[PDB]
Amino acid sequence: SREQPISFVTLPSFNDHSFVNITVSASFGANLIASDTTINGFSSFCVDTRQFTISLFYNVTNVSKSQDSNCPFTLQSVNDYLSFSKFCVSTSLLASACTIDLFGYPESGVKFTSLYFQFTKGELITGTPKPFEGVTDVSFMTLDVCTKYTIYGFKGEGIITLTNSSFLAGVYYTSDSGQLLAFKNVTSGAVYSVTPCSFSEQAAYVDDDIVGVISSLSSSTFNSTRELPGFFYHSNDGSNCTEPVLVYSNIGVCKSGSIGYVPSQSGQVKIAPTVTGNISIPTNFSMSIRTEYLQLYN
Amino acid sequence: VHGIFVSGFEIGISQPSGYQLYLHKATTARLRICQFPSNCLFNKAIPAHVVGITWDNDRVTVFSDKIYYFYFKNDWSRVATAMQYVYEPTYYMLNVTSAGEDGISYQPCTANCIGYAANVFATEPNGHIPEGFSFNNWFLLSNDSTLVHGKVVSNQPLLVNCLLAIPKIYQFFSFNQTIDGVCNGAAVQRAPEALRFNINDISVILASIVLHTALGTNFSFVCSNSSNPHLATPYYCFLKVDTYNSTVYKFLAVLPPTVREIVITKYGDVYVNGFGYLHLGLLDAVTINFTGFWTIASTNFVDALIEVQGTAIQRILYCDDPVSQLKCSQVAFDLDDGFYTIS
Amino acid sequence: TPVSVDCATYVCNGNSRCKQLLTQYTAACKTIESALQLSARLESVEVNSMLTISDEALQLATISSFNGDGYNFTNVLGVSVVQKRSFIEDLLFNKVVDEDYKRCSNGRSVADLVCAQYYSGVMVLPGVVDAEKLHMYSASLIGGMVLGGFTSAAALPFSYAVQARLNYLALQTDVLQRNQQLLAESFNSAIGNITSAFESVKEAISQTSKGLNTVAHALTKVQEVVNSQGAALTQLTVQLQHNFQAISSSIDDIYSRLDILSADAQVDRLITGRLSALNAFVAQTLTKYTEVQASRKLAQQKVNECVKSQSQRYGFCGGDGEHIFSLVQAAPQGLLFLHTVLVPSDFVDVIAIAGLCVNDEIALTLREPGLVLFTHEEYFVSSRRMFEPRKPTVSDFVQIESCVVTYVNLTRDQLPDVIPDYIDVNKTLDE
Amino acid sequence: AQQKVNECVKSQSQRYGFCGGDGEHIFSLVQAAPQGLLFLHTVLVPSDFVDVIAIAGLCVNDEIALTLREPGLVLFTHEEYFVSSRRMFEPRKPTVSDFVQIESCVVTYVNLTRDQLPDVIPDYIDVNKTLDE
Amino acid sequence: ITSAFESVKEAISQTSKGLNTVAHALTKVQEVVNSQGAALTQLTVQLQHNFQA
Amino acid sequence: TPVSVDCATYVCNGNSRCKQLLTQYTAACKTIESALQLSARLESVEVNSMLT
Ligand SMILES: *[C@@H]1O[C@H](CO)[C@@H](O[C@@H]2O[C@H](CO)[C@@H](O[C@@H]3O[C@H](CO[C@H]4O[C@H](CO[C@H]5O[C@H](CO)[C@@H](O)[C@H](O)[C@@H]5O)[C@@H](O)[C@H](O)[C@@H]4O[C@@H]4O[C@H](CO)[C@@H](O)[C@H](O)[C@H]4NC(C)=O)[C@@H](O)[C@H](O[C@H]4O[C@H](CO)[C@@H](O)[C@H](O)[C@@H]4O[C@H]4O[C@H](CO)[C@@H](O)[C@H](O)[C@@H]4O)[C@@H]3O)[C@H](O)[C@H]2NC(C)=O)[C@H](O)[C@H]1NC(C)=O
Ligand SMILES: *[C@@H]1O[C@H](CO)[C@@H](O[C@@H]2O[C@H](CO)[C@@H](O[C@@H]3O[C@H](CO)[C@@H](O)[C@H](O)[C@@H]3O)[C@H](O)[C@H]2NC(C)=O)[C@H](O)[C@H]1NC(C)=O
Ligand SMILES: *[C@@H]1O[C@H](CO)[C@@H](O[C@@H]2O[C@H](CO)[C@@H](O)[C@H](O)[C@H]2NC(C)=O)[C@H](O)[C@H]1NC(C)=O
Ligand SMILES: *[C@@H]1O[C@H](CO)[C@@H](O[C@@H]2O[C@H](CO)[C@@H](O)[C@H](O)[C@H]2NC(C)=O)[C@H](O)[C@H]1NC(C)=O
Ligand SMILES: *[C@@H]1O[C@H](CO)[C@@H](O[C@@H]2O[C@H](CO)[C@@H](O)[C@H](O)[C@H]2NC(C)=O)[C@H](O)[C@H]1NC(C)=O
Ligand SMILES: *[C@@H]1O[C@H](CO)[C@@H](O[C@@H]2O[C@H](CO)[C@@H](O)[C@H](O)[C@H]2NC(C)=O)[C@H](O)[C@H]1NC(C)=O
Ligand SMILES: *[C@@H]1O[C@H](CO)[C@@H](O[C@@H]2O[C@H](CO)[C@@H](O)[C@H](O)[C@H]2NC(C)=O)[C@H](O)[C@H]1NC(C)=O
Ligand SMILES: *[C@@H]1O[C@H](CO)[C@@H](O[C@@H]2O[C@H](CO)[C@@H](O)[C@H](O)[C@H]2NC(C)=O)[C@H](O)[C@H]1NC(C)=O
Ligand SMILES: *[C@@H]1O[C@H](CO)[C@@H](O[C@@H]2O[C@H](CO)[C@@H](O)[C@H](O)[C@H]2NC(C)=O)[C@H](O)[C@H]1NC(C)=O
Ligand SMILES: *[C@@H]1O[C@H](CO)[C@@H](O[C@@H]2O[C@H](CO)[C@@H](O)[C@H](O)[C@H]2NC(C)=O)[C@H](O)[C@H]1NC(C)=O
Ligand SMILES: *[C@@H]1O[C@H](CO)[C@@H](O[C@@H]2O[C@H](CO)[C@@H](O)[C@H](O)[C@H]2NC(C)=O)[C@H](O)[C@H]1NC(C)=O
Ligand SMILES: *[C@@H]1O[C@H](CO)[C@@H](O[C@@H]2O[C@H](CO)[C@@H](O)[C@H](O)[C@H]2NC(C)=O)[C@H](O)[C@H]1NC(C)=O
Ligand SMILES: CCCCCC/C=C\CCCCCCCC(=O)O
Ligand SMILES: CCCCCC/C=C\CCCCCCCC(=O)O
Ligand SMILES: *[C@@H]1O[C@H](CO)[C@@H](O)[C@H](O)[C@H]1NC(C)=O
Ligand SMILES: *[C@@H]1O[C@H](CO)[C@@H](O)[C@H](O)[C@H]1NC(C)=O
Ligand SMILES: *[C@@H]1O[C@H](CO)[C@@H](O)[C@H](O)[C@H]1NC(C)=O
Ligand SMILES: *[C@@H]1O[C@H](CO)[C@@H](O)[C@H](O)[C@H]1NC(C)=O
Ligand SMILES: *[C@@H]1O[C@H](CO)[C@@H](O)[C@H](O)[C@H]1NC(C)=O
Ligand SMILES: *[C@@H]1O[C@H](CO)[C@@H](O)[C@H](O)[C@H]1NC(C)=O
Repeated sequence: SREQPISFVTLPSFNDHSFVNITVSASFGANLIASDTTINGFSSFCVDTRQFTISLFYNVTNVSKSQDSNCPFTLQSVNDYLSFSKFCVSTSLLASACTIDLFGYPESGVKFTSLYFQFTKGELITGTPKPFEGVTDVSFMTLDVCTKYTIYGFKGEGIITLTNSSFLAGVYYTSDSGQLLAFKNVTSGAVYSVTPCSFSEQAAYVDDDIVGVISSLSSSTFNSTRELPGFFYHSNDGSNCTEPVLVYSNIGVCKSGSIGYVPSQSGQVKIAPTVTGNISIPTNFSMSIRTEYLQLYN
Repeated sequence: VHGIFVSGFEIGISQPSGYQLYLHKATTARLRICQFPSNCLFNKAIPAHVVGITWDNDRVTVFSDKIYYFYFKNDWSRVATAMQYVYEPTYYMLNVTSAGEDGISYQPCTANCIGYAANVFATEPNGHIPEGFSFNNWFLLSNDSTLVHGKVVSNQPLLVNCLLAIPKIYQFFSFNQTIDGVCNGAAVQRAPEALRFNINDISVILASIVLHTALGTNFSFVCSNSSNPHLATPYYCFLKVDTYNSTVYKFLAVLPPTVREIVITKYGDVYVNGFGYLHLGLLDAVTINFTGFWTIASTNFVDALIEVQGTAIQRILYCDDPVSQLKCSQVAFDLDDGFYTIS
Repeated sequence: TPVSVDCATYVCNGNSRCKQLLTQYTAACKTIESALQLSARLESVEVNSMLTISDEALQLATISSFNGDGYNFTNVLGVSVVQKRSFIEDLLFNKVVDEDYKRCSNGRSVADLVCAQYYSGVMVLPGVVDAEKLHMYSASLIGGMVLGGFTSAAALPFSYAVQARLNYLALQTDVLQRNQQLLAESFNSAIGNITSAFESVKEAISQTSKGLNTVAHALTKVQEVVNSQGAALTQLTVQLQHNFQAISSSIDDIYSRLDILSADAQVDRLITGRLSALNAFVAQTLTKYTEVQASRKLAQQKVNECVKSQSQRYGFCGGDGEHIFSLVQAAPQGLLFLHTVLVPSDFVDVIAIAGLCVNDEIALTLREPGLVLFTHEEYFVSSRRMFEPRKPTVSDFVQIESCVVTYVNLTRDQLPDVIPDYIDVNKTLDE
Repeated sequence: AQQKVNECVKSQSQRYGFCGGDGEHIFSLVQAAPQGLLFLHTVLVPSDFVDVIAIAGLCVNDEIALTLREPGLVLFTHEEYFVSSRRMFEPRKPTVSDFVQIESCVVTYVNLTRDQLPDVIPDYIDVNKTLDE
Repeated sequence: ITSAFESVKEAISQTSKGLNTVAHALTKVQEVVNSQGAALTQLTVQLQHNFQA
Repeated sequence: TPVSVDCATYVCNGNSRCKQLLTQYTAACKTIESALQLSARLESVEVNSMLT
């Protein structure tokens, strides 16, 4: 089936934001004369606030710039609501850390700096794109519409609706496939249910066109919709189907797209042997030829 | 009649698609919980000589010598066969010091009877939580996700060394030694791997919990409602990180309206309502200080088979006994007749 | 029950960049989907083509239209009320056991397993045959046993249907019609034992009793067929969890964390892994359809040979006994057959006569190899299958040119006391 | 396929429904096909039925019960007494060699006398009457 | 039958394309032939695969 | 001839830490063992039932 609103859910928090200002100073192209990279003035910095933003600034005299990243995230993507339980950045080597290499091409390129990222996963620290202002509750979402979301670390698109279910444990619930199915709003206790923005459906193709659609949605571009037990059927013909073209089980679809049920197939009546009374004896026989194919070899 | 007791004789309990119960004895009973007209969930003989069956919610309890617990979504309203037909529950406080039939008392229960009964149990000699316990505020501890429904075999801090009922602290709980206090029922002389706190009224603590790390940093939970002399620049909780040369306050969370359980492990994981919210470094001890809990228990991590319904815990089987170890491997509380592979 | 899987949704679950990458593998998706759509179409055609229904016969299978006589059939026949399942059919379906997808698009509830599989692109189709159609089919086959002809006032009394079947095994000479009552009573006991076997068989069943062609065996088989039905669906679904050497198992995760080209590279790893999972699913699914077709072909042979007709193949219907008639009941995913077979309780010990010789001129033997001449229990003939004696007649014997040492030495004046209808015409004419 | 050739092509199957399905088998033809064989099964299908009343058997003068020897042959009076295979309405009059004697009569047998027998079974001869008269 | 083998699809009903019919048998023959090389191409395509080299 | 395989021994050959890790996959082991134990039981019943 067939500009998304952005939704974002974390464990409840208020605006608590700090910046990680990474400044790369350099002068050249005859390579470098000098360079120096600092993070908030310091040689290293760790985040101690619930939200943070990384902002990379260049102060380079002569230059094209780019990054080579061995991390799960880039310096720009780290600010798209990714969540961590711990997060430290250093120009020095940290144990168990990934590296982002910052290069310049001055017009004979050079490496300006190596940023080492030491982190662990969880909900406490979130790389939001900016500070929040006038915000008592950082989390937000738009309901009953297709939205792009980041919920408790899960990203994707879907429709978030409110359910009447209630659970006493944890924060979120998932499928066997690892997808988010539902999540809890910790402050209110409400549980929300998340569905895909599009669904699989079966189309009836006859001749050269789509004659109708069997689906889970009541909304389509067809002008006639019927509700069948277990599915909806879209067509441009809502009448009884008497001459099916496509058949599955007892469901038949006519070339006009009308849909109806296919009656049980009748067949040959055989007569029971009888010792006494009213019986019928077959006559006026004619030949009929049946066709069967059996494979003999491969 | 929720409860029917008796002092051939028979008991018949009914609502047709589900199970209905029949029991018959004469002066051992045959108990049959089956899809009776006008197969079986249970069909066996039970020792017998009062005798009675009580059913509420989705549990049926059979009282005939050993108390048997059957877990099933039953729907019963009337019962047919001196007899006692019981439609209203009661409560008794039992004082057992004697470890035999000569219980000291069955005193009428006068206060907080529902809560006490739901949260307080005596520990068995092997550290097991006795069958029939409701696990009212007990949660499975999961860092991510929640098992809403199904049967799981998992390693959880469910083995009880010591349970302190209705504690009064006015106490240092070490992870290297046993916990001081008077244990309810059996006790095991082992240090905890985890401390499980079953909360009655959180305002008692909000009105002190300190995690003492291995390297000497003291982590204190500080919560406040509309008062922030040192916190500024509904309760909000901050983690005071107190080291020898520095004290800072890290904001952790807005306090959830209801907190039923907090579990603090030796490895530092802190779980509130089963979500593994904060992981710290290794802990040596937890200090509790207040003038609030139903229970505090010292537990250890064991493999167990847990049935989960609506995220709630029921029917925990411990994988210690060889029979139980087989049941854990087949992920089933009941295993049919057959040959099974064991080592 | 057929399954159909949307390749793109399974592999690229709504991510449009992923779908653009997937395009280079479109042929794989076409192959996967074609195999599942065509196989489902074929199963639909063959099952519905096979299960035809006779209206003349269906009408004779109700409690009131089926004129059982002695023989009970209450727990076999359907229930007029619109018509419902028979008692035995109801026990089997309730003991062991189409999806609604209109709800999966609503949100409002937390998705269950079916909706979660649906969201992933896996659709479980409606059954090719409804349970009510299996019921009407079975009712037609039973009602047909009493369809002795058309336009008649009433269904053939069941006992006449039985007497005709008995005559085919052996001509009956005991025509007192008491034997029909005795057989009806054993029939009714057998139905009662089956009906009861379906209700807590495990309370007292021996190794002999739970073996082949028994209720416990057949019932166990029905449960295994039903219990394993979703086994492949959950392997396909679980594999979506798998991280095929990427930052995340989630495509949206990868594109939202890495730059586009690095993300492309990892999404392609996930695509290959997901296409592999689909191919494994299809291979398992197609294999299962083949096994079921083999069972379906046998079921069709059993209906045509054990239900609509009386098999002459020893051991085919029921096994180890003489077949009279079989009944069919609807069952989860198929049909259950009740084979009514005669078993002897006693044997009559007689001495067989190879043949007769008359006055050293004529050797007389029986024409039919299945008929035996004997003197114990006067000369009589009976089918070798049942001790149903009658005296021999002239039309029973043929002339053989030579005698053997095993033939009885008779004269012409004794012949008439061996074969009562034998006439020596010359003596009657001369004397 | 081998069973079909041996049973439907080289011989006439007695198994209802094996060859063709739902009808009376006469003969089958085989044609070559890609990777195997295609069978053409020629089967008879009735167009009409003849409605008759079946006779369970005859009794003669309360002494002899006469029934047909072959279970697949049916005695009837509609469409004079005739016999035909239950499979096809191909009547002929019955003969002596069609019947056997049964010790007992039932309520469903026709009550005949010896002077009527010959008009039921044309080849029946009462030898004593021919000899005495 | 002879005619059924030549454009059966122009006017064939659900009853007529079921078991023991020309359309069914003919469809089966095509499926047997069309799938004949299906395994050969999986074996051949896998030669393309780079097993971490 | 039927075969039966001890899932834990095959996967974790006596190592107790491995078995603790294996526990999260207990359902896989139950599935593997059940299929082999039940299939062996069925072949035993049908062959011995048939060969009277
Ligand atoms: C949410 O995520 C959390 C984070 O992953 C999960 O936390 C994990 O939980 C499990 C289960 O409890 C922990 O497993 C346990 O690990 C214990 C020790 O591991 C540290 O120390 C080891 C060195 O000493 C141990 O091992 C040696 C042999 O190597 C033995 O000789 C010693 O006696 C001792 O047992 C070391 O090898 C490990 O690498 C590890 O080091 C730590 O690494 C982290 C990484 O950053 C580092 O930060 C730490 O500082 C570092 N530690 C140090 C000291 O430097 C281990 O002892 C446990 O085995 C015992 O206990 C378990 C039950 O918990 C029993 O099953 C065992 O049989 C054994 O029992 C013994 O001790 C019991 C304790 O009282 C006692 O009662 C018994 O009688 C018996 O004597 C166990 O394997 C895991 O450590 C932990 N993760 C981390 C990294 O902390 C949560 O589970 C998860 N929550 C959920 C469920 O959702
Ligand atoms: C999870 O549920 C909670 C609780 O309902 C939601 O928080 C609620 O958010 C609304 C909208 O911002 C708040 O209303 C506001 O009140 C302030 C005054 O306090 C007013 O100035 C604003 O104009 C607005 O009306 C409401 O106070 C707040 N409730 C509580 C107790 O937190 C929350 O929005 C939900 N989570 C997400 C994803 O937003
Ligand atoms: C990092 O850079 C940010 C800019 O993104 C600095 O924040 C600015 O601070 C100046 C101080 O006069 C204000 O005028 C701006 O309004 C601020 N901008 C924003 C977007 O906040 C911040 O000072 C730097 N942080 C550190 C730690 O050096
Ligand atoms: C860009 O880098 C230059 C150095 O190349 C910085 O200039 C220095 O500023 C520091 C701090 O005030 C002084 O101590 C040095 O004397 C300056 N060096 C020079 C070359 O004059 C400059 O501050 C940087 N600009 C930004 C945007 O930070
Ligand atoms: C849906 O739209 C179709 C057109 O695509 C409608 O069919 C037309 O009906 C009008 C009625 O006045 C006729 O005049 C036209 O000749 C029809 N067009 C076609 C397809 O030939 C159809 O009526 C609509 N479906 C429903 C719900 O009726
Ligand atoms: C398809 O045909 C069915 C059968 O006639 C229609 O169902 C009937 O709907 C009428 C409405 O006037 C009812 O009175 C009957 O009781 C229904 N019959 C039954 C039992 O199905 C159906 O309306 C037709 N579908 C469409 C939309 O054309
Ligand atoms: C963390 O708290 C503990 C417990 O109070 C402190 O340990 C105490 O240290 C004082 C120092 O005068 C001793 O008198 C007590 O005997 C100690 N008590 C215990 C039980 O150890 C410890 O100093 C604190 N750590 C920090 C960072 O201040
Ligand atoms: C034929 O079978 C029916 C059905 O089992 C028998 O009717 C049952 O009779 C019993 C007598 O105890 C009743 O309890 C059941 O309620 C009846 N069932 C139904 C549905 O009728 C009947 O007895 C049998 N008759 C013969 C002649 O055996
Ligand atoms: C077939 O059954 C008949 C009837 O039951 C058996 O005849 C019985 O024989 C026993 C021998 O102990 C006598 O006690 C009964 O009185 C007989 N019953 C009657 C009234 O006939 C007969 O034995 C069986 N046939 C064979 C071959 O044994
Ligand atoms: C029935 O007649 C046969 C044929 O004459 C007898 O068998 C013969 O017995 C004599 C005895 O001297 C032999 O010489 C012949 O060789 C035998 N002939 C055959 C056919 O082998 C037989 O003895 C007679 N049986 C009875 C019961 O009287
Ligand atoms: C078998 O076929 C014959 C021959 O067609 C049928 O006899 C015909 O009966 C119809 C009745 O409407 C007459 O109109 C024709 O004149 C008859 N044809 C002739 C010349 O016989 C006969 O009806 C069929 N048999 C049965 C049992 O109906
Ligand atoms: C044919 O003869 C039989 C046998 O005599 C008749 O059936 C008998 O009818 C009388 C009427 O009083 C009953 O007393 C007997 O019990 C019956 N005997 C049997 C065998 O049940 C029958 O009526 C005669 N039928 C015709 C067509 O005349
Ligand atoms: C005295 C401090 C005890 C209470 C500490 C509260 C801990 C943080 C509160 C937020 C918890 C959010 C994650 C778990 C909440 C939940 O699952 O309902
Ligand atoms: C060391 C063990 C040797 C194994 C010998 C096996 C002999 C007995 C068979 C036990 C397994 C039978 C398969 C399961 C049958 C059942 O479920 O009843
Ligand atoms: C409440 O949620 C349950 C979940 O199963 C659902 O079945 C029911 O329809 C819901 N009730 C309401 C209020 O709609
Ligand atoms: C139970 O009796 C014991 C005596 O051993 C006593 O110490 C304790 O206070 C009593 N507990 C209650 C329930 O009062
Ligand atoms: C306390 O921990 C130390 C660590 O070495 C250990 O040696 C000692 O046995 C522990 N004390 C107790 C009471 O177990
Ligand atoms: C039975 O046969 C008779 C005579 O052939 C006929 O009159 C009747 O209509 C037939 N059907 C019935 C009503 O039994
Ligand atoms: C009876 O006479 C006929 C006259 O043709 C003769 O053929 C036959 O052999 C004789 N039968 C006997 C018993 O001799
Ligand atoms: C005719 O006479 C013969 C002479 O043996 C006798 O056996 C037979 O019973 C008689 N038949 C009739 C019709 O009485």
